[PDB]
Amino acid sequence: GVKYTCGACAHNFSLNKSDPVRCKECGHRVIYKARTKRMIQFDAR
Amino acid sequence: MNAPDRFELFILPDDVPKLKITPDSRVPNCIIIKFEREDHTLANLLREELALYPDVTFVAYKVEHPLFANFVMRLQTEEGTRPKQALERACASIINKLKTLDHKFNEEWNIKN
Amino acid sequence: EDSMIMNQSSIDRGLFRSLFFRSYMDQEKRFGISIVEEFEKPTRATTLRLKHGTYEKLDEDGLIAPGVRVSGDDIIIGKTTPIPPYHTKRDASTPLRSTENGIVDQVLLTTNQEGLKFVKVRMRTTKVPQIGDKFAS
Amino acid sequence: MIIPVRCFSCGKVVGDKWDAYLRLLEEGKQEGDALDELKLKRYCCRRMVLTHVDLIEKFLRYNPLE
Amino acid sequence: LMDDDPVLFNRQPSLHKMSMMAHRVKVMPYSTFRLNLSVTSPYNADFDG
Amino acid sequence: EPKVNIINAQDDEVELMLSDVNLSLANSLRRTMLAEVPTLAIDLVEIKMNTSVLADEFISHRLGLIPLVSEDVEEMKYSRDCTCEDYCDECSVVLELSARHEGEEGTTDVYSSSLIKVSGPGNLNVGEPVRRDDYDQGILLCKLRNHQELNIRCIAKKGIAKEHAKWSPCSAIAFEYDPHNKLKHTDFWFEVDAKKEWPDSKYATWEEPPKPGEVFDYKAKPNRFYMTVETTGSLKANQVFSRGIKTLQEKLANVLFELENSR
RNA sequence: GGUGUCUUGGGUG
Ligand SMILES: [Mg+2]
Ligand SMILES: [Zn+2]
Ligand SMILES: [Zn+2]
Ligand SMILES: [Zn+2]
Repeated sequence: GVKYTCGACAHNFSLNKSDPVRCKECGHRVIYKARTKRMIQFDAR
Repeated sequence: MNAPDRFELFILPDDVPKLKITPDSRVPNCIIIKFEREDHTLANLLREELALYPDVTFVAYKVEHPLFANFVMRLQTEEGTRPKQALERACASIINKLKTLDHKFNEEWNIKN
Repeated sequence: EDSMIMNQSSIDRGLFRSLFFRSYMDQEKRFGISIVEEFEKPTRATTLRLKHGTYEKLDEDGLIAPGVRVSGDDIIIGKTTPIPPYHTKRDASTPLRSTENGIVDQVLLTTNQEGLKFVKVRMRTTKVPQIGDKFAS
Repeated sequence: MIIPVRCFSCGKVVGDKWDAYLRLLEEGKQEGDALDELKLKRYCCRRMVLTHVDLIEKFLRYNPLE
Repeated sequence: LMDDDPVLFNRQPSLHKMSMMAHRVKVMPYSTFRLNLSVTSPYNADFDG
Repeated sequence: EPKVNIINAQDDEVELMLSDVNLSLANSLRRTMLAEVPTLAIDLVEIKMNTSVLADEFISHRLGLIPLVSEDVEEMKYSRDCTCEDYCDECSVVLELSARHEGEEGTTDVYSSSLIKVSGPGNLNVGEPVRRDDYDQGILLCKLRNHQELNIRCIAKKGIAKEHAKWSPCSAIAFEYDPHNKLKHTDFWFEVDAKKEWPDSKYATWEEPPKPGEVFDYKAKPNRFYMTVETTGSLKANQVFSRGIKTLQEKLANVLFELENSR
């Protein structure tokens, strides 16, 4: 679905709204979403 | 959030003329010129060029507000001369002076090389 | 009278330029046994009293992703509150502040002391000096 | 944070001189002599390099989170 | 709001009747008000915040 | 009647004395070279992956401030005067930056030399970041640690320094006249004596100091101007001077055109 | 189409 990342072991994964909020590799408590896929433009000013 | 665009200083819109001439009726044979999208760079050059002609009696310019990119210029001439004609004469004279300056700079730079 | 002229070119080259970070927080409450709020993108059919901002930026989890430009009044955390005894939900969405622009930086997601879902969304922006900013020696 | 590309006041490029400045300070040259050798003559350009605090070294110490 | 509209302009505290005066509007960029500098005495105002 | 006397001439700077011209002309030339000579600079940045500690617009500001070779920029079109709905190959130059640190020790520095020109209106000699030498590393842009990555596609466009300082071909145009204050345009503040307390101009030996018996002259105007143009490598000093002159010529020609065609 | 209340502390004029 949507990509996440661990806060402790930097593991990338994806959860589907029914698992608890947790990391797979270590089991850490806080996770961060991944950067979007769209392309972002800046004015360089 | 209220900052205008930095290209409105120099890019002339299509509904805005570059130059607009109105006459000053108070004194004879005088005109008021508003230059849009210009600043002191052209104004001071033209003013000090026109100030050295014998037939130009009054010449001045001002930039009423620094946050708006225009200036207004008052130019008077003698009876026979028309201020417009003096303005083309001044423009042509400065063009010739800049061309001569460029030629001499290029020659000097080549010898210096 | 304590005004001061500043070089526009120096501003353009980065003089007195600063980053700004604002973080919004939100969580799900428990009003009973199985009555709780949920982070989810709220569909119009099942929800009522929806905010006037746009919801088209939320992922399937009711959260926006880092890297997305956000304007004022835009929703950055979608949340629904169930209606006590379809169309059985009220919204508890968190909009962006009506004044601030910016770009989402770091959307954190964890659980609180009691195991309910917890979200922090940090926005980022850059403020360039202009007329009316205050400086001192 | 990181050395500015231009001098704020006049716009000379000072961003390509930070490494040479550090190497000059390593070999014993005092700050005025190092700034002289890099041909920074206006005191605006000189204070660009003399007052820089390089904080990116401190920011880089926190582990990449991915 | 347009140029030359009369608007009441005011600084607190309003210690006397000349702390609230009527001005003609001129629309300008930026988010700061503009005052001619000779009227800063009746308002007791300056430009440091 | 105008005359030029070059005193020093290298690639980045030219020091010259200008004579038999009005002060308004010299100041207009200084202003034009500082503000109205077009160059090329990165005006649009596209971030693919930026996992560095620096923010996206921080890096974008730095990239916009990188000098680029602009020798042929006058044969290019302003991105507001092209029929293309989006910048086409002819009114923009596209650059790439890819950087990545592999390994678990050391720091990888991202320099302006790592920018790679991919497209652009060939075979025009625009776009390349300016290198001092063959071995120049360029400007410091960012620093990278383990697994940190930078993948950027920059767009470069034609502009002038009025719009933004990053389009300025010049850093500082030193400019002075009348080293001995013969015209009395200044009036020196002093404590004991104004001649001892004020340093001499670096062009004092180019003009005769006033004699004590001399009286003030009310016919003399400023006639000799000593100015030192410096560049950022984007343009050469002679190129900056000549294109400033040409830009002034074309502004005057625009005025002349409007006057004649308003009749 | 409808964006809640009160105190504590730190500042600006
Ligand atoms: Mg005050
Ligand atoms: Zn983990
Ligand atoms: Zn400088
Ligand atoms: Zn095009």
